[PDB]
Amino acid sequence: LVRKLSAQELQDLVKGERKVPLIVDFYATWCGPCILMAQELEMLAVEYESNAMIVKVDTDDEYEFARDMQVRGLPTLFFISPDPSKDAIRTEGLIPLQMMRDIIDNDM
Amino acid sequence: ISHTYGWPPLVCCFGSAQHAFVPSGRPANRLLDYERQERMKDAVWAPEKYIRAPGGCAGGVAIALASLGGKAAFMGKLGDDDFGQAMLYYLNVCQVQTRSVKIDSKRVTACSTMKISKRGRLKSTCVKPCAEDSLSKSEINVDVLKEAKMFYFTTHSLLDKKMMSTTLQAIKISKQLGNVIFYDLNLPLPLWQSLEETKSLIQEVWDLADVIEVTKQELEFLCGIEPTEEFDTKNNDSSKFVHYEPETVEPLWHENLKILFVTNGTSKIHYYTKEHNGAVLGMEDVPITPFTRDMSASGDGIVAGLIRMLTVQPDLMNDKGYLERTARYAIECGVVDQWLLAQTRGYPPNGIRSITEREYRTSKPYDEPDGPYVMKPVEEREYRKL
Amino acid sequence: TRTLQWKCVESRRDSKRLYYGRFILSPLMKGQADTIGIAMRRALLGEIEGTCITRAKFENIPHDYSNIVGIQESVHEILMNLNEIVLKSNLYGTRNALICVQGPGYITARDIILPPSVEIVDNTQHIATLTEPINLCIGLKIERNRGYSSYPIDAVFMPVQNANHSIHSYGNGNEKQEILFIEIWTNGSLTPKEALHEASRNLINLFIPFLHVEEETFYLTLPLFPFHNKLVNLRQKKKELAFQYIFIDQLELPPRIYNCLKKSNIHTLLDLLNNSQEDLIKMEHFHIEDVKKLLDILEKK
Amino acid sequence: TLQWKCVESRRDSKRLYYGRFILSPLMKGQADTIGIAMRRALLGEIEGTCITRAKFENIPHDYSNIVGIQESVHEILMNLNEIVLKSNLYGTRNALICVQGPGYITARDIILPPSVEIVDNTQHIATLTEPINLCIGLKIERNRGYSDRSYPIDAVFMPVQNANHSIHSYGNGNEKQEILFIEIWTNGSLTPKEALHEASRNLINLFIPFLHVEEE
Repeated sequence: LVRKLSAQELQDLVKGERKVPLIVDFYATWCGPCILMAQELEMLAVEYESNAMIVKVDTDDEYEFARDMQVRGLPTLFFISPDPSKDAIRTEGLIPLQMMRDIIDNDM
Repeated sequence: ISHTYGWPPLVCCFGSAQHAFVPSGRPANRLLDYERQERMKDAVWAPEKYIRAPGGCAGGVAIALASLGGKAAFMGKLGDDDFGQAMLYYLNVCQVQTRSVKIDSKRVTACSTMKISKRGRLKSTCVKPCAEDSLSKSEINVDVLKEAKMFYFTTHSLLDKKMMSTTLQAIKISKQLGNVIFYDLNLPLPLWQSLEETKSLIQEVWDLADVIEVTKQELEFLCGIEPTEEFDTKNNDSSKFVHYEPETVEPLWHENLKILFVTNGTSKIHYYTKEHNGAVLGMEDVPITPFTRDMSASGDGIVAGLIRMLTVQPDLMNDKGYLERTARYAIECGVVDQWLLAQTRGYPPNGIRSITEREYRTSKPYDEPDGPYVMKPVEEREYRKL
Repeated sequence: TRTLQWKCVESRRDSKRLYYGRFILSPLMKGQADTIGIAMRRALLGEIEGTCITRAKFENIPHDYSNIVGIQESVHEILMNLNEIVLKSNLYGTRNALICVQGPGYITARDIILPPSVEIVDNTQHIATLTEPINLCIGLKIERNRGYSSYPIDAVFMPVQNANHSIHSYGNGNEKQEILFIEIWTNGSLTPKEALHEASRNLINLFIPFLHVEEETFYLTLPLFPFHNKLVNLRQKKKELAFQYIFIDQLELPPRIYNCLKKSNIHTLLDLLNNSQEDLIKMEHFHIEDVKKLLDILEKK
Repeated sequence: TLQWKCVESRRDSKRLYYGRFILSPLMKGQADTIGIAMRRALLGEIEGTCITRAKFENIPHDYSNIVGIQESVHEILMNLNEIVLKSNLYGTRNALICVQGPGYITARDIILPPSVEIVDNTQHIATLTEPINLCIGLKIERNRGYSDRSYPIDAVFMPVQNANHSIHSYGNGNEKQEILFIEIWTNGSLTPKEALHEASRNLINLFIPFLHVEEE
């Protein structure tokens, strides 16, 4: 299940360690495309039952954290690797499901 | 080759071609008939809080302008990946000129490599920008700028320092070739904090713009006006739609500014010239779904309508009657574009699930055998005495 | 504030099921009032939906032409009384309602047990008269539809009883402006003002389909995605993309050549190929000296 | 879902465009209402551009014929009445014809205001025999169809030459379905597909005002 988290919960989740890639979905209640993105992400979560973790952060609540993550608009996804050396990937806009599968496999 | 230039004049839209991307969203008031809303509440979807987005990206404005019979070319960079090629295909089918689109085999469309810091508070500090942030000055299509009579751009192209220098170069070249500069603010999400940062960032491009379009919320933010009207109240009080006097917008004026447009959605559009100022009432009771609630289709439609009128009669940029006509035309374009987007996207019930408005307004039978609306057996009846 | 204004100049309540409204719209340019008037009239009389009882089920009745002991009216007379009951609802779908009463007394419309989406317009509408303490249970079905159509009930859904409009000259021939009046009669299921707004919305939804993209424009909610999935399928089983999806914008043609091809509505690579070498010369500003350089680009491609 | 498509297109000449369009599926009675409204919008609600006044300079002596010009003054006015134009002009502008001498004066020789364009460059105006200078000032206007020694020109503003609609009805049992066809003829100043779009937008703009609310 896609879980809603605050900025402190995500900090505790990023600083820690995991064996699966982490997807952070910055969203707001007022954005229509963010609702469409929610439908794609729950399909993706079902495909990768335990192979990945999908979390969402409300940018209206956490505008300071959204800004410090260099979120320039909505929808915005962060693909964070469990390998510390690897760098994360920021995607902007409504991207197709296949791109998320490619990001998770090829570079996450 | 000016003998080969046709009509209407070409418009160059400069920036990024994103897919359903919203820069920001601010609380807003729209004109509405609240007697109807109460009567139709069970059948017409409305947001709990009305929040309006200024618009979309430069690509969407080009698509909207091409739909109005205009001539639009998009200047930007896309990757050679499948998503970048799909977006290029979408622009070509929408009859946007993409000869000014640079295809980058080395960069990736809509994906940026960030270096997230795990020492203190989380920071991002982008490392490798996406394809639509890497347009270089050598890649600017000067031929498009020679033909184009208007140059359109938005603040999103000023966020990346490498991309900001390309935007400044394109603007300066366009001014040399006698192009009208249309600056659509569409303030991105980070800039809404630290007004001082916003002023420093946009100051240079602001003075080079002949036409500027801002939302009412953006105008208040740049002028240091704290919102004092109510939001989400069931009335159409004139304090929600106030036409600011020219003295209030004078500090933003500069020598070469021709027109300032202030938008409040399709509800009201204000215009300011050196000599004239005024406002036109509109209509914002359009069908809206959860998939279209940010009203970004209207903003692109409004700006496309303004561009269409300003480019076909460029000598009437100070005629008060034409400005009123231009503002009303923009309102109509925004209403139609918002109305169409609701039909295309539909309602919530690439796994994406949508239903039509006919299905959204279909109630349940209420035929439950335990329920009070069907014929029970003679045992449990309770025949209501007359 | 607005130059063109509309307003209700008279709104009258003749009875619970007879509403009257008159509206004015001015000033209009010559010919616009005629266009609005006929389109509004046709929408009011033919495009506004209503809701009413579509059928009734009786418990112990052989046929709809018999009599019930204790009821002054006959079964056929009951159906006629049900047919005249005016209902209002904004939602679609077959709803069901119930009449479950014990006499003696007067059965009216207020005795109907309605689902939460449906409402009665006139309480006093008469259904039956009970002259004996009997039990009467009648099941009902309710639909919202356009036009007109257990025992079926011949439903006439249209709520607008009549409409009228007039056009009057505004005055001196500055632009030959005109004044439009619209009169609307409804059955109380919606007010004349609401009928005027619904007809306007229905008319817009009838004309706006022409403003969607033409059929078969995009390759077949989000029209961008299906073409992307085609590219993923093409990447596997390396096939390359057909020339119909390749546009001349992606060829390195000189700007003068590009403008000529676009001026002739040649957009894709396949459109360019089907044109011969004599046809391109027929286009203005495109000459024989331009054929070799265009062919060489296509030779190199 | 309700969709439209162009089933036939043709360009007989520079001033004769034909187009046929389909809209389906429609519910009973809808196609007639759409077809009636669209036809009225196509014939008088679409703005066209025409020459409305002509003024012969150089003081041509106010006669019915001019020395050096084969055609009379009235024939020149009739020829100017037939010239097809398109534009986006707001208000009224002036054009000009200034021809040195012998040869054919055509629409190609008209000097046009900014947004005004000529559809058929070969349209004839006057034949000049003698090498006289002819200077004619023109008045150009953009108007809807339903709306000093300068000769008026009674122009008929109709970029859409003709329009018709027909309805086909299909059924399979109780399920009915109707299909709307719309035929459009234009004079080349506008394509039939463009005329279809402008008629729809003009109709929508006519009914938006009923949905307007007022400030309180």
